[PDB]
Amino acid sequence: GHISGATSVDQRSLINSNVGFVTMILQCSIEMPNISYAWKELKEQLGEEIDSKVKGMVFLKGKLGVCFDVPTASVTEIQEKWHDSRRWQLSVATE
Repeated sequence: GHISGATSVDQRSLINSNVGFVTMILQCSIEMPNISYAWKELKEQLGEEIDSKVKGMVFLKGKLGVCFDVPTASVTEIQEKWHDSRRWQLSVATE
């Protein structure tokens, strides 16, 4: 077991990345010919009232994923309010 990698060797201000927004990463084992594929899965597990609370979701490479930005407060909501699934997995940004 190991989990690290949340820091750099550079800083500008006394909140370089600490709070604001953080991107998340979506993985599927199906082609997403539309973006609704991802949204419906989140809306199944976070409850349907999630679409006031995201920014411009964009398509990952392969077309077998998407990514989007949420506020850091809600970044920490989602991964407690998610259970990894039989095809869908969720990931979070490094910064």
